[PDB]
Amino acid sequence: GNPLVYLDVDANGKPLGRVVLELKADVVPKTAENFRALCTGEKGFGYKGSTFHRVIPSFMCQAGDFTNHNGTGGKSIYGSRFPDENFTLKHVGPGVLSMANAGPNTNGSQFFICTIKTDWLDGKHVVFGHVIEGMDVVKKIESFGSKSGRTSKKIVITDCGQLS
Ligand SMILES: CCOC(=O)CNC(=O)NCc1cccc(-c2ccncc2N)c1
Ligand SMILES: [K+]
Repeated sequence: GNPLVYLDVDANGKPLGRVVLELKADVVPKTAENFRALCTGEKGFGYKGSTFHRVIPSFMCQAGDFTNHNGTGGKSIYGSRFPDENFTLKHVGPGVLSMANAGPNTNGSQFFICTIKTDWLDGKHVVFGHVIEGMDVVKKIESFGSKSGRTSKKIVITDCGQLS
């Protein structure tokens, strides 16, 4: 079935705990597979050692720019970008896992975890999973954000991978 993956996150080198995510390979197989492989690092690149670079309280926590660490970089396992797979899954509340983008058909590696319902993003960002465990960890990350998106501590995915 659907991959279960994890992200172990610290703040200025101090551990905050584990976020566990289900990836909806049953609905968005290509988008799910991208994220799964970037978690395991099996392609020779991925999320381990990269940051949450944009975190906005009462909105979302954004990560996945593992090349430039600021929203301008990242890439997929397929190439620099890939199409919007479908918009079947909606931004229904906190804990939704969704692709960041720069417009239609610009998915790379950047993603976000929602800390509120973000339904104004429906049909524009490809939702591909949700938090199974560690919404308290997400809330810790959210606490180091700001209204600008800048983080007040360096928030690092110290490890990541696939549980099943
Ligand atoms: C709530 C989520 O909000 C957003 O998605 C706001 N947008 C955003 O953060 N865009 C940066 C970005 C996001 C994703 C991919 C790129 C990209 C960069 C350079 N070359 C190719 C690319 N595919 C850039
Ligand atoms: K706002």
